[PDB]
Amino acid sequence: QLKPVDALQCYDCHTQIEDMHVVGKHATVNCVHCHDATEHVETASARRMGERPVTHTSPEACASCHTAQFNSFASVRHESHPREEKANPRSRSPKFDTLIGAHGFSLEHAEPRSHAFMLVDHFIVDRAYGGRFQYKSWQNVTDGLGAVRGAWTVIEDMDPTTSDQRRFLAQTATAANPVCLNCKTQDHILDWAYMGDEHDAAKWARTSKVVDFARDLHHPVNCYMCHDPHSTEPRVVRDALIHAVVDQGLGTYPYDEAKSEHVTLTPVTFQRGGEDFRKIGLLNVADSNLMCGQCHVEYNCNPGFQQSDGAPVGMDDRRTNHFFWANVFDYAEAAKEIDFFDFTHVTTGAPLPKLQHPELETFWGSTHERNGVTCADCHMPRVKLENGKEYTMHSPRTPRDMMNRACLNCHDGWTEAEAEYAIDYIKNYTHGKIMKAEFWLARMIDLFPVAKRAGVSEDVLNEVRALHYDAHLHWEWWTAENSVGFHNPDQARESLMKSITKSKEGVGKLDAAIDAAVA
Amino acid sequence: QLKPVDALQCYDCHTQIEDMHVVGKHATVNCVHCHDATEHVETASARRMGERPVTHTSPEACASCHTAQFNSFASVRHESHPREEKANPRSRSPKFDTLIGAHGFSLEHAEPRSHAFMLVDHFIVDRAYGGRFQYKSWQNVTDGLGAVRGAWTVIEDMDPTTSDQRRFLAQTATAANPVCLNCKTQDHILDWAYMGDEHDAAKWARTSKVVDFARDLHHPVNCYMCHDPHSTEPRVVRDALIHAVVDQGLGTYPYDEAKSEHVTLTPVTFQRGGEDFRKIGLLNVADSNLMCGQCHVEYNCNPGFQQSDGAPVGMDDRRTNHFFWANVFDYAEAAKEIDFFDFTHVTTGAPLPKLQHPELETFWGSTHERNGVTCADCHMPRVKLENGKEYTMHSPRTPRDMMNRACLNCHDGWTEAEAEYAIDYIKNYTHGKIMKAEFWLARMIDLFPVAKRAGVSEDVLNEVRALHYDAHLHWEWWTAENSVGFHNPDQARESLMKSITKSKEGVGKLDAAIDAAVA
Amino acid sequence: QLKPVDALQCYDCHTQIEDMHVVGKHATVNCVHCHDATEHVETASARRMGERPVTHTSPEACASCHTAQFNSFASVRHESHPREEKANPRSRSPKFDTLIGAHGFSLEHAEPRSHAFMLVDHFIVDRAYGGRFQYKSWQNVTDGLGAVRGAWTVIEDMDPTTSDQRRFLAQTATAANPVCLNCKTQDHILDWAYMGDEHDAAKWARTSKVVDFARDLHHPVNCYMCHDPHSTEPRVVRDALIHAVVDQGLGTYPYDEAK
Ligand code: HEC
Ligand code: HEC
Ligand code: HEC
Ligand code: HEC
Ligand code: HEC
Ligand code: HEC
Ligand code: HEC
Ligand code: HEC
Ligand code: HEC
Ligand code: HEC
Ligand code: HEC
Ligand code: HEC
Ligand code: HEC
Ligand code: HEC
Ligand SMILES: O=S([O-])[O-]
Ligand SMILES: O=S([O-])[O-]
Ligand SMILES: [Ca+2]
Ligand SMILES: [Ca+2]
Ligand SMILES: [Co+2]
Ligand SMILES: [Co+2]
Ligand SMILES: [Co+2]
Ligand SMILES: [Co+2]
Ligand SMILES: [Co+2]
Repeated sequence: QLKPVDALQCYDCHTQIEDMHVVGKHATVNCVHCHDATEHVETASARRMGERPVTHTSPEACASCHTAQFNSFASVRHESHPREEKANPRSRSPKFDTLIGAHGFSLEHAEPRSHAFMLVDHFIVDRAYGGRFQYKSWQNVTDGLGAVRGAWTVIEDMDPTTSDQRRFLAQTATAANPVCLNCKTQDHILDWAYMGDEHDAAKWARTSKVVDFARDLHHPVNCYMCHDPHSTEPRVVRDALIHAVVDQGLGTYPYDEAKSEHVTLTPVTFQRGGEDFRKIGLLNVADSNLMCGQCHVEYNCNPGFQQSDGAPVGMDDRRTNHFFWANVFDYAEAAKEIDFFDFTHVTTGAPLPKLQHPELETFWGSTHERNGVTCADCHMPRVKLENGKEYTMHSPRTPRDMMNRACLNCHDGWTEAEAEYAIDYIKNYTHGKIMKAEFWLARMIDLFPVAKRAGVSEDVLNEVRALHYDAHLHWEWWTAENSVGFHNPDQARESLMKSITKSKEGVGKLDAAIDAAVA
Repeated sequence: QLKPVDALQCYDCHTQIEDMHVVGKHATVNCVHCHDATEHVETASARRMGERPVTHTSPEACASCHTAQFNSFASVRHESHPREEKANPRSRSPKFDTLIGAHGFSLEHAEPRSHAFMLVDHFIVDRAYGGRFQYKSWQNVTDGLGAVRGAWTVIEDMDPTTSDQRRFLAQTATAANPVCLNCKTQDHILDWAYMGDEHDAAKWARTSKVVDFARDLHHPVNCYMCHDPHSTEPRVVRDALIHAVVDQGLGTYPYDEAKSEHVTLTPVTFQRGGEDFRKIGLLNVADSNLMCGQCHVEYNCNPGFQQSDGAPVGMDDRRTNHFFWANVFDYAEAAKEIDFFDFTHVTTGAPLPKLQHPELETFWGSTHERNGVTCADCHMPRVKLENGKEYTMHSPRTPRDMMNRACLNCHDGWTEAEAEYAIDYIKNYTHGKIMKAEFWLARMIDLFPVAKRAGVSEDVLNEVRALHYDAHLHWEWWTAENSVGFHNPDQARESLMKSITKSKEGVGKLDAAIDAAVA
Repeated sequence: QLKPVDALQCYDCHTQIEDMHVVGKHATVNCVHCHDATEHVETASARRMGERPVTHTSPEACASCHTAQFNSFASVRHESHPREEKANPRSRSPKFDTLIGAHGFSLEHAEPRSHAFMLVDHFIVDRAYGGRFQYKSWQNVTDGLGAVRGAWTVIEDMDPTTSDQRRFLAQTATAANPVCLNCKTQDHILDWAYMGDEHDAAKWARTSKVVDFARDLHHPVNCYMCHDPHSTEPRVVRDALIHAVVDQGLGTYPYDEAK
């Protein structure tokens, strides 16, 4: 078993760690729990690392003293439908194949499931690695603890001998790139420079061969993503978040300057060979909006194209690791500020944004957010125990499972059935609007080939392409966002109605132009 | 009540029956349980039947001594959604109406329900008899025991005075023909020659007036379909199965020669007037894959057309009673070996196969099949009794109802929730691919009229018709097959990805040709 | 918070502990979790204790690293009928009043309930302290966690000004004595010589005024009754059990020599 190391001896070189360690709730916790540094200590200097110490990045490294949190972390909600495709009449976006066209998400876009699986599902989804990585067995799909212990215990590589991205199954894509992994794992936290910049000290960067990167990575949503392992203090580690909030001065709540004062990120930079290498953002309070917003946001983590000139924007460019940090109504402008779009629709020829789970930016300005509610209040409350220390659950999930804690504690005039009914009322209403936005956008899209083939002018096409951008944005936001309007029902409603209005305008212009063209 | 007959007196003429009867577990069971042969005995010769003895073909004939099995046989799973149409966003094939076009299945293709109803549902489905046969009352839909006792106790004929197939309701078809009945009933087992050939001794054949045939038939999935009534030994009786396995030497497991040695059918032929009339296939072991594969397979039981010359293939031809006996990847070649296709798609003009429930041929080569699992292991296990003789259940149904017996006995590291989750993971994943295969195939189909009307060449159309055959096959297999991928998830995945690839190729060729044509 | 102490400094005078500590699964666990020894360290020599260091005996001292086991330890089984008298047709011994006569158990012998309550129940049962100690409230009967955290947070002394064993209610007995406590708590583990012999180093002994001893005791069935806190290894601490196994020569399984 473990033998404690002489922390003082570490502290002589590791002065920032000493400052954080000696003062927090891990003061008595020895380095050997998370680091094997014997050869390091024998070989390091004040400036050279010497032999690289091992850092244990498994969530299980925390389990020896925080079993309750680890067990909850690893737990699996079976009722979260697994590997359920959204392009599906039983799911979020029945017309998705028309709307997203040749985009990578057309190869597969499943609904989310439990956190334990995030890195595995990233590796094995059909859009990510050409089908290179597969569960070793269909039995393994249930194994949340296994996944937490390491992806490669439950999945395997169809060709360990090659590192190129290619299709191993016909209907897959190779959309993954190294930026993705930042929202699946932070095993690479010491191997990745801030933003994924190429860096002397970084094994991995935005431009790495993702298949090689993938093989170096094991655990989902590491515990230290939200808790500093040295001081225990709440933090974020996600580079693009710290970039938005601190570097670009946008604030933790970019729409609330007073709240951004009350909730803060304090950057801490770590160097390698005396140059800035990595950063964390220490939270002044444990605001889970920011912890969860490391991932549950709209982002670029993919190549794209410039709005100005159509030029590709490849992984070398920092824009491929970017948090827009903007609500649905400000998003188009935020994408313009970085001169960026994701894809050209294969049918309409319209430059389009690709929207991914903007839960936090939807949550901003909602009644609940305005009243200081955070994600964890509804998705990751404390357990309730008649006779025990009530720790925080650590696998976030629908409040439906825990309504007394999630809703009924603040809404005590309501029964569980009532609080669910209120949920369903909003989701149903919103879902309805998403289906209509789909109907109209699909109708618009489907009219494009008719227009083109009828000889409708580029001028008209171009005007409908401009409409498509907003029609798309104000639709996809909502199939991307996983609350089906619950997080911000009035915003979902305005925005989806805007999508519809844009689409109907687009359809009207195409219909008129086709009509004139044919006559 | 019954008076036993002198079996010895029967045995003098019935030497094959004697051999089977005296040696098995029915040695003490008198003929009068299943036959009323008094006038027969008085009138028969060594060669002429004389007066025809009555054979009791009701499953209830077995109930006097096998109540437990009969009751289970007659039971109704209420949770199997009844008369649920597959061409339906809530079911298997939302785009089915586009994909199947004018095919008979477009009038109705409901999901399966409990075995007790199979003959009734065959009679009354909208595609079968033009709506001629109807439940006497909508109350009767629940009556599984009634159906087992005789179809005509719960259903009725809208016009007993005529025997022609015609529509009694506007949106029905008259797809039924006599071959169908072989997978619904074997009441006609002594009235139908092997293969349904016209025969002096057969009242009924492939070419009979199906409405007259229908009225002669009463009970579903007769007990003796899987058990020889004389010896009790496991068997099959379905002619096209015995044809594939024995006559054509394909083996019980055509993809496993060693397994086909270990599991065997021994033909037994019965003559009439000294010529071969009917056959059964005695199983050496009670392998329910073969018992269930009498019906849960892909087959021809319908007229079609020749691939070579488009000529009709009518009921007179043996190909209209055929088991393809091939997996999805070998099916196209197997249909070519018999120079056959089912229908021309009304929109595309493509010759197409029509696929029906290929559960067994999907099951072949699956992990479970490879490990010697059989259908009944998951769908028809033994009951579990703390204090009773544990007989086999006899109404097959989803293992979800009986997970401890179906899954958890072999998978003891799993909870019920886990084993269901693994099921759902595969069905969800597969369903997703079926929806995309539908999207693409429908898009291909819908483009055909645009191509044709734009003046695209027959050469291009013909090339997309060739793609349609495979696009169709690798789609319909999976909406036809009722496990939604569970029976062979890797095969479903490869095949559905092939369907998609073919469709996308088809769409690409039509788009290019239309574009060139218009310019 | 806690600031670790230099354990190597401790080892300089605590070889017996070092030998247990450095070898086991608590090698990395600092003494400060369970001891306050700052003044001890300032004043001690190898031959002189100096200031007595504090030893934290709360099961909650272990909950910062073993919350799951602690929470389970504190849990209450509501189905275990509480305060159910055995001399009772609904219980174990309907004729117990005749059978036991004037024995102290005649004043109350309830069925056992959850471990969390064992010290509390010992203090408040009618046969033990003459009704001296009582739940502060009948509401307190549910509070397993409060009981684990300290008996005196949920129960109270009817007369803190006197130490004598006497009846406070007419049908009570004063059967409690210091030996009882050994099966309720080991808070007194450093204050009680083996067997409860009078001893210069022992505050408490078999012959102590049980009411004063009661007041010094807080936690039920301490985590360290079964687990050595320094090595983590399984152990027993109960003197009479060691005495039976070792001193009486009976072995761990007196009816099975091989075992
Ligand atoms: C024992 C050797 C531990 C290891 C391994 C880990 N933690 Fe820990 N942690 C430990 C103690 C004794 C405490 C203090 C308990 C107390 O409340 O006094 C903690 C505290 C934390 C906290 C909470 C801080 C708070 O504000 O309440 C967190 C968030 C925490 N520890 C996180 C954590 C992580 C992520 C770990 C793996 C990297 C981890 N701990 C390991 C003891 C030990
Ligand atoms: C943080 C800003 C993320 C980045 C970078 C990537 N993903 Fe992601 N992903 C994120 C969240 C919050 C969720 C749950 C919400 C949702 O839309 O499902 C996901 C989900 C996935 C999943 C599972 C569901 C699915 O789409 O099938 C997969 C397979 C996945 N993400 C893959 C993936 C890829 C390939 C990425 C780089 C191109 C990528 N993710 C980046 C958060 C973030
Ligand atoms: C961000 C998505 C987190 C992940 C990753 C981990 N934890 Fe966490 N933890 C998180 C929150 C929002 C809270 C509540 C904070 C508050 O003040 O309300 C916690 C709390 C803890 C604690 C403190 C005791 C408790 O409330 O349970 C500990 C010891 C802790 N977390 C440990 C821990 C472990 C071991 C993790 C990996 C298994 C882990 N956390 C990840 C948010 C997040
Ligand atoms: C990046 C490391 C993330 C952090 C931080 C948070 N979430 Fe997450 N979440 C993430 C992904 C990639 C997924 C998809 C996982 C998959 O394999 O499909 C999810 C999923 C969820 C869900 C759905 C859970 C379910 O049962 O379906 C919820 C409700 C959720 N996430 C909420 C959530 C909360 C509240 C967070 C802060 C406490 C949080 N997540 C952080 C990625 C990441
Ligand atoms: C309470 C007012 C909530 C707040 C705070 C957050 N979410 Fe939420 N979320 C809530 C509901 C009622 C639902 C619908 C769930 C249902 O069972 O119908 C959701 C949904 C999600 C999901 C998808 C979960 C699922 O359907 O299984 C995710 C991934 C999610 N929410 C994330 C999330 C984030 C990241 C939050 C902070 C930005 C957040 N939620 C807050 C209710 C509430
Ligand atoms: C009583 C007069 C019976 C009639 C009518 C039927 N069966 Fe029978 N069966 C009967 C007996 C006494 C036995 C032997 C019981 C034993 O285990 O010794 C059987 C056996 C069977 C078997 C099982 C053979 C085996 O391998 O275990 C089967 C499959 C069977 N019987 C089928 C069956 C059918 C389909 C019937 C209606 C046609 C039928 N039995 C009627 C007694 C009687
Ligand atoms: C054995 C090779 C069969 C032949 C010949 C016929 N059917 Fe069938 N049928 C078979 C199975 C294994 C099933 C269940 C699987 C499924 O696809 O549902 C069925 C089902 C039916 C049903 C009920 C569901 C429905 O389609 O509405 C009907 C009404 C039905 N079959 C009718 C039918 C007709 C009209 C046939 C001759 C054209 C026919 N069946 C033949 C197995 C077999
Ligand atoms: C094929 C689809 C079958 C139908 C039709 C009938 N039975 Fe069956 N039966 C079948 C199997 C797969 C088994 C188990 C065989 C094995 O060795 O595991 C059975 C078993 C019986 C038995 C034996 C006792 C038992 O296991 O229950 C009997 C007596 C029996 N079956 C009778 C029976 C009756 C009365 C039927 C019509 C109501 C009937 N079987 C139909 C498969 C099939
Ligand atoms: C021809 C006589 C069949 C035999 C032999 C087997 N099956 Fe069957 N099955 C058949 C039909 C025509 C149907 C459709 C019935 C209807 O009226 O819709 C079915 C249905 C099933 C089902 C679905 C049951 C439900 O609850 O929905 C299952 C699971 C099934 N069949 C399995 C099965 C098994 C395991 C068999 C061998 C033991 C078997 N069937 C034989 C036709 C016939
Ligand atoms: C265990 C490994 C199975 C084997 C062996 C067989 N089937 Fe199956 N089947 C299985 C599952 C998990 C499902 C999905 C059912 C669910 O509830 O999700 C099915 C489905 C069917 C069905 C449709 C039943 C329904 O959804 O109600 C049929 C008609 C069917 N399976 C037939 C069947 C045949 C004929 C088998 C031998 C060739 C066979 N199954 C084996 C699991 C298993
Ligand atoms: C809680 C997990 C502990 C830690 C860490 C340390 N000690 Fe301990 N110690 C603990 C208890 C509960 C007791 C009471 C006796 C028992 O066996 O349970 C003790 C006792 C001591 C003693 C007295 C031993 C004796 O002579 O009777 C000493 C000298 C002692 N402990 C020293 C000590 C040192 C130096 C530690 C850091 C290495 C240390 N303890 C850690 C509980 C716990
Ligand atoms: C963190 C600062 C701890 C304190 C306070 C306590 N324990 Fe502990 N314990 C801790 C660790 C890091 C470990 C090793 C876990 C591992 O994965 O190896 C342990 C282990 C135990 C064990 C079991 C050892 C085994 O055989 O597996 C026991 C029985 C144990 N700890 C008991 C215990 C007690 C009774 C405590 C209060 C006096 C206590 N621990 C405090 C971390 C910490
Ligand atoms: C002395 C410190 C004890 C140790 C060591 C163990 N037990 Fe115990 N147990 C003890 C008491 C004084 C009581 C009565 C508590 C009360 O307040 O009434 C108990 C009770 C039990 C029970 C009953 C719990 C219930 O739900 O009623 C059981 C089942 C029990 N004890 C079992 C048990 C086991 C298995 C032990 C070793 C792990 C154990 N006890 C140790 C005193 C003490
Ligand atoms: C260990 C050898 C013990 C001695 C010394 C004492 N008690 Fe005890 N007690 C012990 C156990 C294992 C149990 C549970 C089994 C049972 O008979 O209940 C108990 C229980 C109690 C209780 C609760 C039930 C009851 O009698 O009301 C009380 C109130 C109690 N014990 C008091 C008590 C007294 C007064 C003691 C000294 C005279 C005493 N206990 C010693 C284990 C042991
Ligand atoms: O692709 S991820 O952002 O769901
Ligand atoms: O039509 S039958 O084969 O379902
Ligand atoms: Ca995006
Ligand atoms: Ca067919
Ligand atoms: Co779902
Ligand atoms: Co998504
Ligand atoms: Co249904
Ligand atoms: Co069907
Ligand atoms: Co009781």
